[PDB]
Amino acid sequence: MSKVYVVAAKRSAIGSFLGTLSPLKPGDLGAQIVKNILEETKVDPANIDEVIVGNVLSAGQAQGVGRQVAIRAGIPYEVPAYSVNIICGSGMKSVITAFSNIKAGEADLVIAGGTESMSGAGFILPGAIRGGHKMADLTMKDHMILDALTDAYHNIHMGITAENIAERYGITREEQDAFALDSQLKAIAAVDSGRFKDEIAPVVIPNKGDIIFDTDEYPNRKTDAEKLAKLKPAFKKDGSVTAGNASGLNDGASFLMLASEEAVKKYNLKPLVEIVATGTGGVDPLVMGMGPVPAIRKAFNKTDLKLKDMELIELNEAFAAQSLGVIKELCKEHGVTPEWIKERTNVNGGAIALGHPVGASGNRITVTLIYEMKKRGVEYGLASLCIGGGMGTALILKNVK
Amino acid sequence: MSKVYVVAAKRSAIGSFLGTLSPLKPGDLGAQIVKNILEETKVDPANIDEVIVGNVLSAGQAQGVGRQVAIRAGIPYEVPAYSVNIICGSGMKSVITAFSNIKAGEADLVIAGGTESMSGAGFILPGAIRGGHKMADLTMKDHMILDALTDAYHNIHMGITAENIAERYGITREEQDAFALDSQLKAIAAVDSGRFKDEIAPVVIPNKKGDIIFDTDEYPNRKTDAEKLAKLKPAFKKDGSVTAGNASGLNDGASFLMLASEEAVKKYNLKPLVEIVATGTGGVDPLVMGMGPVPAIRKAFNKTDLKLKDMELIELNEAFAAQSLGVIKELCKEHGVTPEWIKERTNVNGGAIALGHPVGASGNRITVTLIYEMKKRGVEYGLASLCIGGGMGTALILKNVK
Amino acid sequence: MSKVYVVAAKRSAIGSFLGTLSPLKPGDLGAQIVKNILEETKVDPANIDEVIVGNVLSAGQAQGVGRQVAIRAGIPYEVPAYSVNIICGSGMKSVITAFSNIKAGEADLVIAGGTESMSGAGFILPGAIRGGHKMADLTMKDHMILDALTDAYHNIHMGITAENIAERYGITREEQDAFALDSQLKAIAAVDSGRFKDEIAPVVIPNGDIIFDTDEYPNRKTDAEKLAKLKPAFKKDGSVTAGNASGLNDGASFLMLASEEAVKKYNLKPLVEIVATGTGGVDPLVMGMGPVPAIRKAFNKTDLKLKDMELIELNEAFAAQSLGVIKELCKEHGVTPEWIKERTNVNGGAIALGHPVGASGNRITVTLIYEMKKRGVEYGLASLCIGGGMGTALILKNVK
Amino acid sequence: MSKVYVVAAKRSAIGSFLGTLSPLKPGDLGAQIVKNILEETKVDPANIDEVIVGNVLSAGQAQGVGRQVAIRAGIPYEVPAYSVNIICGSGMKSVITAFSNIKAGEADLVIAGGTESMSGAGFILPGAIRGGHKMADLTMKDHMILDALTDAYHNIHMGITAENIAERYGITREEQDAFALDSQLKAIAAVDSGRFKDEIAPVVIPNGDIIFDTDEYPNRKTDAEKLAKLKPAFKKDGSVTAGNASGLNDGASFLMLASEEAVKKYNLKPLVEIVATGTGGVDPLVMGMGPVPAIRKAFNKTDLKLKDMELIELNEAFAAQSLGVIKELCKEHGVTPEWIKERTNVNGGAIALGHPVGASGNRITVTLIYEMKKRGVEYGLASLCIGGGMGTALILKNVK
Repeated sequence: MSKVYVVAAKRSAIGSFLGTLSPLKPGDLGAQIVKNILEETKVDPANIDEVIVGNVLSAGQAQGVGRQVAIRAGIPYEVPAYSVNIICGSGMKSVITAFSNIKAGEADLVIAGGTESMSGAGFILPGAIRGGHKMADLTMKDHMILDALTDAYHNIHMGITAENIAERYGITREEQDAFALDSQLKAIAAVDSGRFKDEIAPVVIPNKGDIIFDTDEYPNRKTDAEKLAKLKPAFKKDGSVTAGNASGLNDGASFLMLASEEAVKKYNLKPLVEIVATGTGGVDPLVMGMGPVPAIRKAFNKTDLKLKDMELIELNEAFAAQSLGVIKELCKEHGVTPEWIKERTNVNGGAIALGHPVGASGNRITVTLIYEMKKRGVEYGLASLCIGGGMGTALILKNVK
Repeated sequence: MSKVYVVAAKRSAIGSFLGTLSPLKPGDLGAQIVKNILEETKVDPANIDEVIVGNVLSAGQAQGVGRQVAIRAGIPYEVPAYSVNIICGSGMKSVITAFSNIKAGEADLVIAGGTESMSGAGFILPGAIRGGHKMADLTMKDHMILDALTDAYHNIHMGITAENIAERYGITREEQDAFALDSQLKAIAAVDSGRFKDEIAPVVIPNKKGDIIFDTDEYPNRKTDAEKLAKLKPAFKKDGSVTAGNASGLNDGASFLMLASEEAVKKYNLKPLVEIVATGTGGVDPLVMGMGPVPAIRKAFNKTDLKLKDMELIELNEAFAAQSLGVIKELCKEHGVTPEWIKERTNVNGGAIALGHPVGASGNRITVTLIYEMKKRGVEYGLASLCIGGGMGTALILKNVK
Repeated sequence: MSKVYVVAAKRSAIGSFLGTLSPLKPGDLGAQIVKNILEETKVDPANIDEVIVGNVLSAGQAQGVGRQVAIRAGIPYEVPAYSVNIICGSGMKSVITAFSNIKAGEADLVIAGGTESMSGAGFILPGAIRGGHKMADLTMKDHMILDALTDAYHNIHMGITAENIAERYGITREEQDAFALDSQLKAIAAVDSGRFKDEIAPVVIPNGDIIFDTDEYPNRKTDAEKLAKLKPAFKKDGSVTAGNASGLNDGASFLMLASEEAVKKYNLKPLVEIVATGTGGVDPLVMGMGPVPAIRKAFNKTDLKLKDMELIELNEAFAAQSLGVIKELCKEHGVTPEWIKERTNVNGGAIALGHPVGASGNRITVTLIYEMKKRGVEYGLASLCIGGGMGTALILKNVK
Repeated sequence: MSKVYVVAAKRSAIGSFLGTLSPLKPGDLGAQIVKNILEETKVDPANIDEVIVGNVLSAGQAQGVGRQVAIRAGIPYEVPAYSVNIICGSGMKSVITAFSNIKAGEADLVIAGGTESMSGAGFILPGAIRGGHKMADLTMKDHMILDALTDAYHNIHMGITAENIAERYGITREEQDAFALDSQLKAIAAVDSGRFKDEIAPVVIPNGDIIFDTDEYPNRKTDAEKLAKLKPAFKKDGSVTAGNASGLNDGASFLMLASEEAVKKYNLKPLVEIVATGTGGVDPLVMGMGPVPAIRKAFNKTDLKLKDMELIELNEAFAAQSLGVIKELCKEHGVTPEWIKERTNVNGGAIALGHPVGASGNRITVTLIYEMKKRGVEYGLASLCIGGGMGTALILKNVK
């Protein structure tokens, strides 16, 4: 069984809701990132075995967002391409599946990622109209809210599951806003210092003049502890989750190229990192934010590594309440202190500041981890995120000098 | 690496467009079939590693149709479940990924299938109105037609890709209606003899009188014949050869396999029905999507010491008579078999023209139909494959576990 | 000032909701009725001064349903035609305006009526989306329910105003259901004895074409027990049901009105003379009471009393509403319930026949006129309540 | 018969499309103008006989825009109120009907105007959906474009009917753009000199509250060469552009009309007298010529000629439309184009000021009345073209 190497890694900068990326369909945005990876590695696209594309909001795009990403990037028709939907983890699950395909000898060279345009998601008139609607109010559902953000069993916003974690673990409003403010500060330092320059592929928004988008635009440079504390609850009366301590609604795409040992040698691709192990876990949908805890457990149990071996960590910031609850549980289970976790986690900022384009985030945070691993020269890094419906995914990565 | 066994296989009967299954959401429909598999095999759901569910039309269902299938089937929260969209091949790609996971040692016991309620698909107001729509008509797109049936590169219906194959490969209208009629006759024969009784899990639809039990494929057309088929008019192209009579229908349905490693079979005392020998995923020009089974079958066989001539039964999805005849013509040339040899063993209980084509589940559906006919006939090798919107195909090579 | 004469009167049969008239747009439906009136009177349409058309649910028809009625009936471009909306009174208010125009010498020959296709009314995405709709659900309003049936000041269905009348005036569920059953019986009797044959113009729905000529809403399979077992239609513990309220319906109705110079110059025998008109207002919360001030206003222009009426048409929007009106009218005008009952809605009413909102005001006038001619009575009164809290009324006098 | 006097006249400033008036519903906008009239005249609202309100885009407003105008202006329930739809003429036709009602002795005091929120008009899913829609795309029609701007017989935009007039009369692109520019200059002149101050009632938009009292549509950054470089807006190779056509606008406008008895009884001073009215019809394909039969029918009721008119308002639906009307009026009435243009639309017209469809026919009458008063002239004429091929006209006499 061949080791699995990451030989390329690029992401878009992340757009704000109705922001710079909002004109781009998800297939078109994703294709620009894959094309960037193709032009840099110079691999003949005909040698790719498959393209696997995380995508949640697929209504209105015509057949297969995933295949659109491949064809519009210049990958030939003979290379199959498709899409996967495990809500928030969709951009990491594509990688996990590519990992399995390479391990099982079913593939040697795979593009795996995710792409999401929450801006472009439309509104749904239910199919029950096909048989008729005699009278009264006709309600069209927001595709983004229902299909990416609404639990299918309790009909609650994901923000309610964040309140559930806050209430169950006693994570206070002030602790959530401290976490959120820190993530903003870390993101702004990373952006302004050029930290993201290597990992970001420029995206051109065709226009009256083409616009070039290359700098994350969601970080809030005009907030502070007092402003955060004065925000109103966003999801439930007298709740603690606000728009300031929750992640945003965003557009974005991100992809890896994964290669077997045979491919690395045959096509002279030099690995950035190795994927040591994967994990996918489930929890109660009502506290879906805790999904990283079984996911991380399953990934480590496939290795001789422990959480203490990780030197960098990316845990996606769906909600401050959710990440703090995850951190709290990770400490008890793995015998690390919260200060040890926090000092190495989301070191360049997280989704509260950078944004959460759902189908792409699981790949986004893996790209960010990879490039910071290389900069620091550390050996192991962990990436993981919670998933709507009560799941998580996780990747353990090892540096390849 | 472990062998990959099919230890369970069940499908719904296929519902007509706006027919018996139309009130059921795709996650509810799929869950009923997975729950049947769970009750028959008596496996503790907590020992399943993952549920992988093909599904194309996911709009308006709330988060993840895959997870809905698993949860509402009684599978614990700790078992992850999700969905895949490779259009028509979605119910077969899910098995192919389960096959990969087991070979890689990432999984031991997987439920993999697909579910699709074409009837319940809605209509899409585009997201550009979020920024405003100052004046003019506003068009809502049919979610079914656009997202399941419309090519994303040429903005043409799947039926137009059928015309392109009918033209390029010389498939006449008469040959298409012959294929279509024979498909009807074989399906009716299979339905009426009880041939599908083993493979179909009954589905309960809640109804005001009392609950409806649906267990009999309702799309086969018992009133058509050669002259009625010849009198139909072109459905997609002026002067074309493709009609509603020689094309598949719009349909609802679900279909699932349980896949097991060798450890799982021993640890859980599961009885393999068949073994999955190899898989194939191929690509072709979107303009001739129908030709997708050809590279996919080639890739599957290139992983084995088997040739197409080793197959005793074949299931090739009937997206369109023109598409299936075009595949047949090319398989014959490449693999050195006659058309007669193929047709005497392909879709022997009828195909999608008669039985229906619930897009995200057909890939799994035709595999369940293959498996049960292999058991009844006692043959060793069966092949299943189908084309895929956007120019792709998938294939499975199966071997009997007698 | 000229007297005002009704020289022609025709209505469509009334269709059920999504029923036989459902394919017809209101402009088209109204045009067939006006063209019937043109064919029978044989008046040159170029001699018509105006066409005035009641119509409530005008969304989605393109410019001016009233002008479509005239143009598609064969009335030349030079004859102006337009629409008026006073909700349920629209088909009578058009006649009342025609009466004004003739009295004032502004016109000599007018076609006035109304037309409504409740079946064809669609659903409304609100105009606020022009500026954008960032997120959350988007509700399209039912055009028919909102714009024909929903009060603009209290956001209640017209059914709630019927409940308000039942409460304030002590009108019981059983009284409502008795009134409703009687209306069904009289309507069925009238239909089946051919009493509406004279007034009804046949309508052709292109399809083979369908000829519609018989009111299809009356419920031939109901009775006191079934009506009593229905559940309230508009509020828990209420008395208004689908069975003692009118329905949702499609239909059109028209009259031709003429001066004295027109009657002479074109030799048209008046059916009746319009003696006086009335338009009244009440609280929108009890809109059904609207006929009470309208009837009072019409009579105060004459030396006539309510006791001089030999036939009455009071539209049956709801049994609660109609019984409430009857109670107040007996009081004000010194007549008994039994006296009103025996001469009011003698051929059935809207509970059985239906309520095509923009046309009913003309519809009940056409039914009154033809029963006046069969009975040879001198005076007939027509009136109906209006959404928003209004009523309209007409006093008619037979022409020997 | 009683004379008919205008005893009050007020209008909103006209809003741009999605501009300052866009948040106001048409009933609310109209009520604010009627309330201004009520507060200025200090008449007891209970003495009004009815309120008649032009309004075209009625969808999604709930029951009766006319009634909403009255109720929300503070007019009591007993005073009936309704709406009329003759497209572009609706705000003048309401007055014409008030004129008939007073003349006929059916009323003594009437509020008549129009109101339109083109910005607030929604989008229409068609009622055919009620019976089901098995598959394929679903189109929602723009309520504004279809029901106010689209011909019901040729399915063409009103801008196409302007092309037909320009082609049939040889009105050149350059002649149109000069008319348009002149209109902008006269409008800007009048706005900035305070000429409209008397006639405009301020409107409060609840967004701190906004006070809107200045016409915002006049284009102060256009000139001859910028107009010459605009693309055709309606047909390939055509002459009509966005710069020589009216705009999409919001606004309301009302008059109070009084009998001789009412003037005496309620101590009201007439501003002007309505001498005569006219309503005409023309071919829908050249609907913009509608003012020609309307004007002709109005003068033919009097001993006056077009030559007696000292001020004229003719609504500028399209420069092509208005030049064709002027060309035809000159031939029929024996006046020169120079004579007409020196006294027509002296404070600008709809190209610059905007065209709130249901209100414009009242708006141009309000603008005429106040300019009549400022100049002290005796006779003025207002007229406008109407979708579907009609016109309306009022002849006014100063009451000094």
